[PDB]
Amino acid sequence: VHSYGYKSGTRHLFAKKFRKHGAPSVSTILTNIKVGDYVDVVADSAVREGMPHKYYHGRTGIVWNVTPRGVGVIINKPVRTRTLRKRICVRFEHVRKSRCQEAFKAKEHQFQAYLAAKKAGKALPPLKKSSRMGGIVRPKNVEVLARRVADYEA
Amino acid sequence: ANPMREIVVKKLCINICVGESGDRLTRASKVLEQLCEQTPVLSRARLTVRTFGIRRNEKIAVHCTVRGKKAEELLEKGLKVKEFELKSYNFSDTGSFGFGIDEHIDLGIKYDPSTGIYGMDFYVVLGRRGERVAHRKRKCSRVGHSHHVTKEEAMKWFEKVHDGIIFQ
Amino acid sequence: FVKVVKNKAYFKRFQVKYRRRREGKTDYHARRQMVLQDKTKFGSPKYRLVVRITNKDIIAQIVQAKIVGDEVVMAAYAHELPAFGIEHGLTNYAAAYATGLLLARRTLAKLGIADKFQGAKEADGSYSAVRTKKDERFPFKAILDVGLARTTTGARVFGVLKGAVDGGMAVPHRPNRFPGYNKEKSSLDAKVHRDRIFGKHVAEYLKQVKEEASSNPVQFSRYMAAKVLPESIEGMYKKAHAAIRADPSKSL
RNA sequence: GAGUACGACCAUACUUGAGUGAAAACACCAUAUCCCGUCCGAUUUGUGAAGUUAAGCACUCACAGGCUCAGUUAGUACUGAGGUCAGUGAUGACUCGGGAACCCUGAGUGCCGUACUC
RNA sequence: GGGCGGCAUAUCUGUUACACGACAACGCAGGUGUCCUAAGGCGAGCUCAGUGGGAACAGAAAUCUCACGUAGAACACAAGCGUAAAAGCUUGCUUGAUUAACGAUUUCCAGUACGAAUCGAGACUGCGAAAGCAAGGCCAGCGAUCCUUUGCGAAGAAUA
RNA sequence: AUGAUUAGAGGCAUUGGGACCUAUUCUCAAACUUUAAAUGUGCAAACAAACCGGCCUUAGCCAAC
Ligand SMILES: [Mg+2]
Repeated sequence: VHSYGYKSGTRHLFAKKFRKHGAPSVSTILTNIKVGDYVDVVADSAVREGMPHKYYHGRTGIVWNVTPRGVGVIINKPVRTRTLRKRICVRFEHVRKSRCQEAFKAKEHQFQAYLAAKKAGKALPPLKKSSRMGGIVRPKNVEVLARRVADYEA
Repeated sequence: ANPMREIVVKKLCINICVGESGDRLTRASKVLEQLCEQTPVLSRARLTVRTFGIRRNEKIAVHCTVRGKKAEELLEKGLKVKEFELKSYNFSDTGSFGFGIDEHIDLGIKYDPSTGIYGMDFYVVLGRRGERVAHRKRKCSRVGHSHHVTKEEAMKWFEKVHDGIIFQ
Repeated sequence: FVKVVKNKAYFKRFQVKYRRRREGKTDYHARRQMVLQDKTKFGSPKYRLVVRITNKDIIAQIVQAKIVGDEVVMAAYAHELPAFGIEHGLTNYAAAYATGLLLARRTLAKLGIADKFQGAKEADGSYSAVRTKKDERFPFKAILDVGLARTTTGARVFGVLKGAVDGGMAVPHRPNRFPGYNKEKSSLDAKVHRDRIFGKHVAEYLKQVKEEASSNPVQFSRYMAAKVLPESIEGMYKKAHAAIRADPSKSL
């Protein structure tokens, strides 16, 4: 892009959303990051300090390092024929905790909800039947799809 | 109506706008200590205007904010030179007014042979008590639109305390 | 005429501040740094000594920041000092020290860490050099949050400071903004600070009010309406620190 | 049913203009001997408690501006795959899928947390 | 084509560039080899640009005062980001622009060096009541072997 | 909002030989944007792993455990 510095082509990318400006919030400071957790690097201008490079902005990986104001995070970057694991280190405002495994911890805890209702009790929520089966249709309203003459005059 | 809405004098502003670089101005800071009797503060210029002979950041004025008991005793001092007659356009719509004397020795100041003559400005600021809510560190808010002193409200205050001749 | 600043375009692109910034209650630039702790301290409890001095009340409370909202651990007020023998001051420097003592006694009894960590049973003005882990058993550590008050050398948010310090709580501080501290000599004076711990500076001015309003014919009206006297102001606090330090859970 | 202190989201909370406000509290307010800081006790600091809800704050009300949320615009614009499609071309339709935006219209106009209190 | 011209020869922001990243042309629009003992560090106080009402001489413009003012100002510089009890302005003390055990990393990439940068730990500190912030002024502003040259390896102990 | 860009409507005192203000309007933007696709792009989807209740250890953290 005629210059190959660190923040190049980051005009719209390191900007802030409309009426979403300002310094980071208190629930970002209090959000405690632990080693081994999936975080989600999103660079926060209005910090401008310890930002990731522009490549690591939609990305999400595993924390391997926690320092007093820093998070190391292992992020996969494909180079030529291989996907090597980049260990970047950012400030703590440039990471969000990742909800990537939210739908897996949900059906995991549903497998301790079930097996706590089968071995001891018997009460279960019923299994859901498919809407793709062949039922009967009771027509409560019928129309006629016919392409009237007055559909063209617009 | 309500005794909290008594229009008082908030401040009084004794502006001198010497214009010179500071030769005559150092006896213009002394002419105001024989007035209000607290330390004057200086004032430099914003830009450099060539026709006026003034450059940037050179001390070009002397002003003082005086409050309290001398805020009252320097309108009775200061409106003798007006004979209690100052116009209707001397009043602002924010509630305050002002007037400019032409020579200070017609107040009752003994004329020193070192300090010369000086004309001044006397811009008062009228307000009601409760103006603190616009000047606070914590819980700073605005004064509502019934409690501002108006132009028509500063008419009658000048005609019921000190004077009574606007003479439009 | 005059161009309107507040166009509909002004309102369409206006970004309002935080609610407690519009209201003028929070310095979020200091709120952020007070709440900030090391990320290696994985959510350890960090407590603020929130002191807020209104026109008629001193509010001292130990507060832990949460994402759902700050979690007040044992507040303490100055209007409940009449349960202890102080009917009169309640917004002076001598009731800042009592509210800080009554906070640091109710807080340690809340933890069970009282009868250890009591400290300075009779007060001086002298500096203590608080022992914290940044510097045996460690005292309970909270840091002092003045909010928006201007920290001047003699202010009453620093009377709650030595109230809490001489009550057994460990607040980190230097004695630079105590009243008996000299800027250019750089040496504390424990005489001048101890005098307004026990409200002596009220007593040389309650004396002038009862002496220059009896020869001449609203200041200290409810004290002159009372039977209260100078020389009975200073011992009124020393006895009232016994009522606090021995049983702090009492209130109105 | 409310206050105060700390608050989380940060306009459904803002802006303007009216209206109302039990208690208690906040708040204006009084003041300058000490602590302290100013051109100025204005702010600020201290020390107060005569006065008032005038103002702040709170709440309510606008064919209010804004904001928020659906709906419409509209299967429209645009676009992924296809053709020995059509058209001199510009470009357009069809086929298998995805599918907007402003204007406009309707709604309503903060919500949850801790400690202390009326 | 080569020559003249030029720099697309090291390098920075916007765009080309086709909503990750990467993408060419003597493609477009401008920068770079400097500058600063404060224009660095920090704390406190403050609010800017502009407009409107006002006040002797004093006008469109001198300075005082009030109101409104989401940044329309400023941040040495090209540009873009970002920023309002601040990152701007003023003031106060300061030297973290030092040292930093061969820690790890990012950008360019061959995942080499260089330049720039990030997250650390150690010494000694600065400002601050404190939490904190600070090892330059974010992000461009720079350079191998060989050779020259400077600094450090104070003296005083030690039957080794 | 910023950069362009036509035109009518009067606001009446805000002025000088359309300035100004308020609502609209015709028409646009590779280096403009409130909003925003289609196509893309990152991670997770149970066998060195997460899940559930004791123990040992640590000059890690916290006032303590
Ligand atoms: Mg040589």
